Amino acid sequence: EKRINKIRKKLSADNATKPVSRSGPMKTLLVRVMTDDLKKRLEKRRKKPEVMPQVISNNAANNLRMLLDDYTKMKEAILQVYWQEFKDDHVGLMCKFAQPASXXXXXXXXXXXXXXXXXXXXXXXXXXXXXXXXXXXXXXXXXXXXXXXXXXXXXXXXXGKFGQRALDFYSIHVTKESTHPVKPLAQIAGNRYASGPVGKALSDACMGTIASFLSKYQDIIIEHQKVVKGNQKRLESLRELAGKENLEYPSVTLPPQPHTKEGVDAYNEVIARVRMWVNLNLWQKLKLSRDDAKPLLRLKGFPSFPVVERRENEVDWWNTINEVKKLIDAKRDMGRVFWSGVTAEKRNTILEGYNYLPNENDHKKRENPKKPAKRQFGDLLLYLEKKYWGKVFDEAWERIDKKIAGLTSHIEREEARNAEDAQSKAVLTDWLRAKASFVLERLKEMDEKEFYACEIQLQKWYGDLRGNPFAVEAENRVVDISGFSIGSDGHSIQYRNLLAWKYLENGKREFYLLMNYGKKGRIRFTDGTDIKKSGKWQGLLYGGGKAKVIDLTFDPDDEQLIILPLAFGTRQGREFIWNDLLSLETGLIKLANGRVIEKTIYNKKIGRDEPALFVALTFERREVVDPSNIKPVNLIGVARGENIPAVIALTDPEGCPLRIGEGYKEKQRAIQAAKEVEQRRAGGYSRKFASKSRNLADDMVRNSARDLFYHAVTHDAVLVFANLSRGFGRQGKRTFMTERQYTKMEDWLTAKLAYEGLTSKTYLSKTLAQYTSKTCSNCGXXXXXXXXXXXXXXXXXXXXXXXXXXXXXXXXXXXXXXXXXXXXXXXXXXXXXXXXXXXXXXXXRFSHRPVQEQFVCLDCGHEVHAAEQAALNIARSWLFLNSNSTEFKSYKSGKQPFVGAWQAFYKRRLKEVWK
DNA sequence: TTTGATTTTCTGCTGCAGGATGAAATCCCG
DNA sequence: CGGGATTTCATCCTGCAGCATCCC
RNA sequence: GGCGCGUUUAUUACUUUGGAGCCAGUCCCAGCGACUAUGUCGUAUGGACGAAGCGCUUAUUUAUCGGCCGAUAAGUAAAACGCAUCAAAGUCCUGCAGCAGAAAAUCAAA
Repeated sequence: EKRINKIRKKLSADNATKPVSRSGPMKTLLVRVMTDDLKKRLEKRRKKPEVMPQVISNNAANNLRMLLDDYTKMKEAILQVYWQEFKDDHVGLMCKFAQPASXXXXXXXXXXXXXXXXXXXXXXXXXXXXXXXXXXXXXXXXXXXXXXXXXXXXXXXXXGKFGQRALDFYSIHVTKESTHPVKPLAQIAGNRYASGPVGKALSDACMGTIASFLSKYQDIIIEHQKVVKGNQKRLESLRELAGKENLEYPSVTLPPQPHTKEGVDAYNEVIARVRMWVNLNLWQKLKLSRDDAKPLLRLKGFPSFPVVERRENEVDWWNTINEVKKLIDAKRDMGRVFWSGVTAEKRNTILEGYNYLPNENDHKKRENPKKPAKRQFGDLLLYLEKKYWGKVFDEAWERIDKKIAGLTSHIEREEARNAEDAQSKAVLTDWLRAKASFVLERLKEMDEKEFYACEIQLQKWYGDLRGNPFAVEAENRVVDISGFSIGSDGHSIQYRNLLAWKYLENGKREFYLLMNYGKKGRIRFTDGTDIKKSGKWQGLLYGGGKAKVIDLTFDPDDEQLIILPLAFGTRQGREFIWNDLLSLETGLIKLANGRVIEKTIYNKKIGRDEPALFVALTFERREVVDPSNIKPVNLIGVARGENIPAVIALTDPEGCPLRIGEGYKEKQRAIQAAKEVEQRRAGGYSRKFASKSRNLADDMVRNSARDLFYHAVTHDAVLVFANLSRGFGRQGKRTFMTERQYTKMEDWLTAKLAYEGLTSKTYLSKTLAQYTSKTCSNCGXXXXXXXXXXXXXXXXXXXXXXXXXXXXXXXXXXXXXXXXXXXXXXXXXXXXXXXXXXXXXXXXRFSHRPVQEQFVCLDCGHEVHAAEQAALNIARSWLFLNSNSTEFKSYKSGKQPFVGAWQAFYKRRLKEVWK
């Protein structure tokens, strides 16, 4: 009773079905074409299939490769010419891609004391359902709907929604008029593609991508206006130099609002320089806290133009290895007159301070631990100092150029046969940087001028040599199918695709995807009704509005007609190709859009080099259950977390009364431990588990979304989440992005409660998360006041004591927090409260949640898991928001704040109905 | 011993923003 | 004189929302 | 960690997550550690090598044995069958940015 396809047949077999209004919910397949090895994987099983299915017919793959290459070159040439358009008129391109308005009418005016920005912003009140007053400016009414007052009512210069088809792409480049000199069908593709589906699909993809860039760039210009004003306010550190009278000036003038992309890098170099000076002279040398000398903020988030402005720094490996070796052997003989030179102490000071001698690597972890291959050279230098400082440098050079020529004769014999050693590259680069930072120390003590150019050259070469043998080439190539629809003529396929299903021998189909992108016909059709056991070839082409099947006559030929067979499981077919409830060839599910994706899948025998051809048809629903369900006895309190996500508590609607996804953080920390082991040695990633973390995350998210939906439907529930303000995370030092999934569970539960009919108003509500998961279920803290005294506090009611066990190690330490209080209190108490912060010990012991699993109240004396008690309050906070009793009227009229109103609601209900 | 602040090279995962194109109207060519 | 390939065109949503929640 | 069977997820073979089965050794090159230090000995850290179900049939091959066969321990070669071995999930694309991981430099701090 646990499956997700039993709950949907419980939902859609209880209440009625309504057609959708304007659009529907969208799903999609992700199937794979039978390339070749999907036929090898069938003649290796025990039980062999009866009919060997089909493959790509060896000339469909050639045409598909030609189409994908020509499509990617066309899309790149269009984004090139619009990049050269965008680099001249930012506001010109922004005003070009604005939108049409719609088909409105005669609106008002507002030219009186209001224009636009950088041209006569009128006004109207269209949507009279609830919220009206959309601006809708003009000059083709560019819907300039914006402004949030704050400083001044500044409506946006271009629109609020950039659009896809605002440009009318197909009167420019593609058509045979329009002397704009870059026509991608007549120049690059070679005039052999139809100007029907290719031009419109290329319009779809290129205008979608440039509208994405512009609609991000507008918001980023506004946010940098705020951040540049805030950065100009934080040049009160120019006061802090005379506030301490010991620092002269940082001497850096901030450029204005940058607008381009290189202005951002210049302004960020200036903010980086002032931030480096602030950390060097005001957080360490004078020991100020961070909120006394606030740092300058960096301009983050500037979007670049999509495909034209990638990085492309690709270099070979062996040329940079020989370059590093040339730079090292150029400075050898001047590197002898320094190390056989200066003193007996300055050589020891350079060895000691610049991290050469082994500081503490002697802790045998049940052999000594490994060294970072700069201190191996320190051990060798110490031993060759002991047994043997003039002739030591020659004696410690020959045992490195035998460890470099020993490694470089191990790569070059194990790279140029078949394999990649993948660790003996990283140890060669580590040893070359150690020998580099050993030769160059004549420069970093004698004259520091040409050191930093040589140091930035060695840093660029080390970066190339460490990362570049692990970069991925071969980005994904894709070609759009923009719909299946019979045109205005009676029998002609617009957009030139189908979904074939050639009939097989017994009764079954084979589900091909015919593309016909050549500049001819070769696919035509009349109609069909019989199931004759051969190539009936039926088709599904949406004649007009209603769906239809046809019968289709064509010969598989070597001039067009890319015929891809599909290979999907029985589960994808049972869901949405031949489903019993929403049947195709009737109209309840319509197809909308297809692709052909050639992306990289990891093959088990070799590395990741295996491009396979996915298809990904996108399906829209058109039958949807109507809401006549209320779910009374409901109040399921989902209360999300990170150590154990989505802990559940169920309760009756008066208030009176599971650990879904139990072991998840341990698996993710083990996968990150495996990546951090294969990153310390062997500098890259070993790209097998470069897609393990997202796959495990999606498996847990969709399994727990199934479990929440099952517990919502069967126990007749209304899921009450907590308003975690989408995009919530720890965002600290050791948070990997996979463990940041409080938004994705709500997203998947909504996107499975949008499909199968409902909305986010009948099985998914949301309460406030303010002061939940902090109040005990028999008590009511917020303000830990140590105003009362250092022998005791008074807590809520009654009193308390002291005598503690305060644990705040950050090494291996603790206290007792009575002796600590006395030592930081002496015999004055109040003066110690004014000077020192003794509240840290109070909030280290007397705080709730001592270990980050449990929970102890301060007036109850209670102990519950703080997740099965974070859930019985989320369900009791939604029953406080929308239940107008007495104490929701208060905090709404403004008598009491939220904490006092909620505790006066709780301690009124916790004795009456245990709510 | 370990962490502040800049910087060089790679990677993955989430979080936004475009989307999920049919109907009609010309026009050329056998 | 129709068949079939090009070439234009154009759509729509309101909804209200308050200072912790995650974890260290 | 590696290698394979594969069942349930109410016409097919995809992408995955779980449970169960079988192997995890050799200093050949390297890494790393100790030193009796331009190398010797250890350590399986990476490459390269080999290890990777069982059982019932049938054609064989080695050896025992009952007077040209036939039963046996073991291997080869072939197809079907049973067991170990059982449950779940899928909404994509393009484009950026943001975080986080990783070393490696430079200036400093406790």
